[PDB]
Amino acid sequence: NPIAGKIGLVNRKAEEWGWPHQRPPPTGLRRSPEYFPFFFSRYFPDVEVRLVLDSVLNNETTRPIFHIPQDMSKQELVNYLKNIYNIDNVVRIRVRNMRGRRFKNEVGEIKSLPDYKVAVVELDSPVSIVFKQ
Amino acid sequence: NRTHPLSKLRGNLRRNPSEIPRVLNMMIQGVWHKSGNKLYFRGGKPPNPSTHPYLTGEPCPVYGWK
Amino acid sequence: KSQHKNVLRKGRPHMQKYKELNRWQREAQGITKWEQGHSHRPQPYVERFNPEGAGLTRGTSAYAWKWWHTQYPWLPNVAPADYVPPSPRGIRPAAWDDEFADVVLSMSDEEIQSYLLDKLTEVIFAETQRDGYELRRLDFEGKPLTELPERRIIENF
Amino acid sequence: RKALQSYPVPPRARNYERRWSSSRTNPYNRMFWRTVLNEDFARPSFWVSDFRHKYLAKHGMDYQGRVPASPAPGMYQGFSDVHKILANHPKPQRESRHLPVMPMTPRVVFEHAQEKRIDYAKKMHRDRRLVEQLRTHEFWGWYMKLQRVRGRWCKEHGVSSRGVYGPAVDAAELWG
Amino acid sequence: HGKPASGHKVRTQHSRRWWMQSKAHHLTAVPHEEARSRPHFPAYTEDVDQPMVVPDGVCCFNCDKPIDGDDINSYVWVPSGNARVPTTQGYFFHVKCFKCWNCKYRIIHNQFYSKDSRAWCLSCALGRDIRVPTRRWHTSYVNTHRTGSRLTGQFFPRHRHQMEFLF
Amino acid sequence: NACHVPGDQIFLVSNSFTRRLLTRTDHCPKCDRLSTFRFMSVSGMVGRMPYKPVDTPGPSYATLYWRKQRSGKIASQPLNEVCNK
Amino acid sequence: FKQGQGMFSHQLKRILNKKSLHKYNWDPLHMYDPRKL
Amino acid sequence: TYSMKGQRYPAEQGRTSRPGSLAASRDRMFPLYRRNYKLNRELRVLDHRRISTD
Amino acid sequence: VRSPDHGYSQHILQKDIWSPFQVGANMMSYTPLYYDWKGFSSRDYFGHRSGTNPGSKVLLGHYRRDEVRSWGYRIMVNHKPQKRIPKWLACVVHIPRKKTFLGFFLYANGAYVAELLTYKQLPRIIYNKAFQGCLPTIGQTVSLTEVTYGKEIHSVEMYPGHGGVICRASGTAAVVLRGSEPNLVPLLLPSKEVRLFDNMCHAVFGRRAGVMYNKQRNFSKRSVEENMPHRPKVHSKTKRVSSHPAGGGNGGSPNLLTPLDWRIHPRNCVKTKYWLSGYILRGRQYNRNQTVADLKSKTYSWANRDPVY
Amino acid sequence: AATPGVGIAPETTPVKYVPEMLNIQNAKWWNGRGKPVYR
RNA sequence: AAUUAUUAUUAUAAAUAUUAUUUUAAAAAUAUAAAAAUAUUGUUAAUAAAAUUAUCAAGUUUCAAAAGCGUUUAUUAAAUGCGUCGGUCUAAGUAUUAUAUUUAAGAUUAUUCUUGUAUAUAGAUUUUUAUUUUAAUUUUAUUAGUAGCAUAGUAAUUUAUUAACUGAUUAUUAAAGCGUUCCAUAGAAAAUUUUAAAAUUAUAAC
Ligand SMILES: [Zn+2]
Ligand SMILES: [Zn+2]
Ligand SMILES: [Zn+2]
Repeated sequence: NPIAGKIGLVNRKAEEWGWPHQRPPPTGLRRSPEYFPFFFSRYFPDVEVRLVLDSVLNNETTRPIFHIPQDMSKQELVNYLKNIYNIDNVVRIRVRNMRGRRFKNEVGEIKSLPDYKVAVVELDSPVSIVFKQ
Repeated sequence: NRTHPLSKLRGNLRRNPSEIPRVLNMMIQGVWHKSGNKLYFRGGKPPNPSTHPYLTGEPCPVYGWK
Repeated sequence: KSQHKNVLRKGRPHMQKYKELNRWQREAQGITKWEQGHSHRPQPYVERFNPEGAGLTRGTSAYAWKWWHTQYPWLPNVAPADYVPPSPRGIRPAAWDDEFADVVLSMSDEEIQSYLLDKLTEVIFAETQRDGYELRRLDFEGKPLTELPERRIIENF
Repeated sequence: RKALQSYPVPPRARNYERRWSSSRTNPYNRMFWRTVLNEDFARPSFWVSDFRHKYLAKHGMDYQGRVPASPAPGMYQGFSDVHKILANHPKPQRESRHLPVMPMTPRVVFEHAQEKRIDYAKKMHRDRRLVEQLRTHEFWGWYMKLQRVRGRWCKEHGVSSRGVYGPAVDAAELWG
Repeated sequence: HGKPASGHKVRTQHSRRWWMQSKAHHLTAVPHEEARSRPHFPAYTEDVDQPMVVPDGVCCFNCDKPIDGDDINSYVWVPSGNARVPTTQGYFFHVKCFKCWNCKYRIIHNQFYSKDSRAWCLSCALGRDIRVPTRRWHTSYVNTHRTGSRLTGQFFPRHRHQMEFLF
Repeated sequence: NACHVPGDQIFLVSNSFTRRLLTRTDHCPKCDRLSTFRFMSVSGMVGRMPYKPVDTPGPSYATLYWRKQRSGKIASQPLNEVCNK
Repeated sequence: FKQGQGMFSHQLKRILNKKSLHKYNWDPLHMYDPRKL
Repeated sequence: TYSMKGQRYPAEQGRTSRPGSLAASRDRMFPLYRRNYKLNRELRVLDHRRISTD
Repeated sequence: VRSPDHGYSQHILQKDIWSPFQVGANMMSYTPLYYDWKGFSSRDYFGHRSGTNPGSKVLLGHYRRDEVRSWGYRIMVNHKPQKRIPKWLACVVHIPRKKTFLGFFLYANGAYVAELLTYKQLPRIIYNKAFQGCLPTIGQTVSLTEVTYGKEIHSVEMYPGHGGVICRASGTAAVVLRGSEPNLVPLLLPSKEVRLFDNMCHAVFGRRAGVMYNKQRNFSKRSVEENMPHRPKVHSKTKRVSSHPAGGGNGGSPNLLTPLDWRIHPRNCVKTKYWLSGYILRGRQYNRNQTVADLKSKTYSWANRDPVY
Repeated sequence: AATPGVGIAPETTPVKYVPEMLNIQNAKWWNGRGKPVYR
């Protein structure tokens, strides 16, 4: 829904700064990378790059598949694996966008999970996982 | 092209009441370019302009993006 | 006609047009349907224009594909919108020099426009006209009644 | 009904009207004879038919020669959708001397998208018969193995394959 | 005075003045009034008199590169009735060499003008100058391997051919 | 009633092989290989039409002139036989 | 033969009831700029 | 195979994870019907490369 | 050349005016002279195809359509020739829809732009130069002072220096009338109404052009009537009596007494002169019945203008 | 396409026919969109 | 299009895939017709523009009435359309022009006379007819006339048919056609003559 709702702004303030009680931070600070949600981001990112194992299991793969939040572009997924998981060999990333899984819970409401973003990275030297039974 | 607050770059994801009539016609209609290929929306799952990664830069002819 | 085959429809279907969106923009704004306050007229298109049309007043060739077919001839000349007024600054041409500047600057900008018109009527009807054509009406015998051309012939020259 | 200005190229078949006229196909071969036969029919396409009015003025003559096609670089620079104030030619160029390049209008790119999907179609057909001329080509080559192995077997087992009778009904070369 | 004197043009394809204006004047003998009428041409021109095969010394008129013998429909074989001069049979063109040589676009409505052994577009070859079409520029709409040219030319009785009823 | 890359043949087609009618695959004897044939013209029917004589459709004025060349003027060779054995 | 009975015509009749943001943008004093006084 | 408008049967589409059967995707039951979008693009679509002019 | 204008007559009725000398279409569309613009059809403010409100002179004739074709030949016209700089008629172009002839003049200081082409003009000749006389040469653009009584002039300008407005149509001519006024010259406009033109006004000497338009131009072909495309002009007496008072009647009703388009156009009633200029001397009504010649006899002064209208 | 229903008055007298001229009832609770402006 | 329905959604391109949804032992009607001697309109309001065909799917002719070829919700002397003509317009468009109409092109001609609207008008009404509008009741001259012509009628004569409520011809006072009349007239709707496959009567004939 593109249409902006009134409440959604108000609910944004009350957590950004205690809205009815604490006066706002001056508009200069809000336009700055030192504003807390821009500071809680530049230093404490919040991302869920979950790895699918069904493609990286006992079968060797050069193309392990991930899921990354819808708003992680390609060159960020590089930066991510590079600086957080030491992965240094990514020549091409291949990115879809998938409607989050949907289903009917036993009650009956259609409980649709959040949506994600398949990003089939392509490492140089293939990777694998062992599973001893 | 959604854009980051700090980024001086300007994107056309407006939500003013005067601009949502065209921002839906991008998400549900999509664009049929006069070259024959359907643009931004061509298939089933309509994009979510507000969950796009931010506009990083204008395109160039020689490379892709400055 | 008793047979409506109704197969001549169905070909090249129209766009969906989602008229709920304009129905919404009305309410998501103070205005009603734009009651005949405008009601409309067909706006022009960029194709039917002809830039470089030797009309257009030469300032507007993109502002003027709109505005009508019956108005853009009159669209006034204004400025490049960056041209600043003629400014009485002190930059004199590189080699015009003083003596000439001291004399010319004495003449004001009606004392110089007047001199220029006389000289130009003198430059035309001079080497330019006496060289081939004639620019002053002649009498019974064919003698040039007036000395120099009449002020209109010069204007449109 | 899907205004023609939307189609990349205006549509090939153009349906009209005429309650009392029922035929899908536009009558070409009549729109062709006029136009080829009559020079005037199609607007001069300014440039190739300008360049007079600019030779006559500067040379005092009729040009009296074939006018160059491909409008000179620098002509029709303010125009945007020329396509009529020209033939369907491209907007000529800048006023430069760089090698001619098609200004990739949305139209030119579409034509590229045809001459690749023409080569695509003629290629999916060209090699159906190339494999069809293996299947049937090799089915026959194999079928003759069958009539050979049947040919060999039908001699030792003596099944003449010519009825209940002996060859003495054949040798007459009657029906019997 | 039957009244509705303005009418529908109800006859017309039910006349004998029509039956003579519907015929085709093709390259056959078929004296007249015996050629086909509605489609204007008979299907399956039988040509047992002369086999009508593609030759071996065959080459593109416009391009001159040798043409695949017969295994393909990449060539537009225009047998202009009995031609002989362009080749043993009629002009030959690969589908992509079928453009106007002088203006280099397609041959609109496929009527070309053989200018000194290089097919020229009729309009350019005629002196006219409108030099770009709308639909497809550098490739004609033509059919391949005579399949578009078999609407005309040399139906079965191409001559007297009275060997039939004579003894 | 069927030709070739360069030659001809003749055959009456049934209902069962109506698919292979337009263009066949066959051993072209003016060659030694199977080569695709075409359908230069009709030469009759494979059976009777109801209430009609033996030659209901009739071969053609055309396929007859093909026959009158094959059998036709054999006067080059009534020698070596005429119809006998 | 209408068109578009599908879901996009089933949302665009339900999500557009969402009341857009309102801000009383009061009239701009163009000709009488107040801060240049 | 190619990115063409087409009509699929619904069982062919494969069902959600049912109580009786796992999620049977349209691929793992019909492998040779997975579209090959390399083979599409290589053949059917116009590459930026072929018209890059500047 | 025989008769620089011909009634070419392709079909025995279809008579279009070909002129030998007419430039071929190729040498017609000139770039910086070609204007294009949708013409509004008859739609005026709020679409609403409609004429003009009774009192106004801005025409949106109800029955108008396809005024600017879009790939029809449309070059703009000068209407302001310059006084005595020689011309040079380069070609003579003939546009059917704007029935006017118009030929391209070089005008001797490079200006390949001038159009209105006076009758008996030949191409590739110099025109604006005077002979021994004052300026009595066909094509010479003459101030109204330089003309004498009784000789035709065309493209007369109504207000001096404001471009030629009167007598632009083919074969037309404003005849001088030898008035008595101090600094004004009365011209017998073709509408048989005389007008005190300022003598300093500029007119082009001669007839106008393309004689044999007055008649002898008759299309009578469905394709060829696209020189003048206009909307259908329905009967006013088959118009759904709810709509138009003349209507119905079970047969051919002749029509109502007082004819009316939608408001009124009774046959000679609606005369719609509302403002007469200070120059006007006798409107077309004051002369409609006399003759062409008797109006050429008198001398015209301010006392001839009738104090009441 | 639209209609004011009032009919454009002369450019000099911009308002003829207020809806009150007809004894109209336009309570906000009666027909909804009612309440006039000249008020 | 209420559907997994009549249903190639024709923007394109291409041309040999052994691509793959249709119950079943009967005669009535009926949808329907392969086949087949005579007869050729006697059927009927009226035969003839009436599916496909390898037996290759086409009636010819005369007369009378009838314009343009476009265009229409009960589909045409409907309404368009060119020309001529009437009126209007020289401070928004070129008075051999564009508005606003009436007609209809082509070819002959376009008659007699005015009580009202309009114009002009003079404080207004009331008065008032250069042109225009509408009118002519004995306008009725030209012209065609039993005609889409208020009844009278199947008009009276002539043909034509074995039989002429047909149709055409002559003239001719037509209940009150009439100069925008009349002629000329092509595919239409009639009337003949004539030929002819639809299973037209006879006639029933899977
Ligand atoms: Zn070739
Ligand atoms: Zn060419
Ligand atoms: Zn062979």
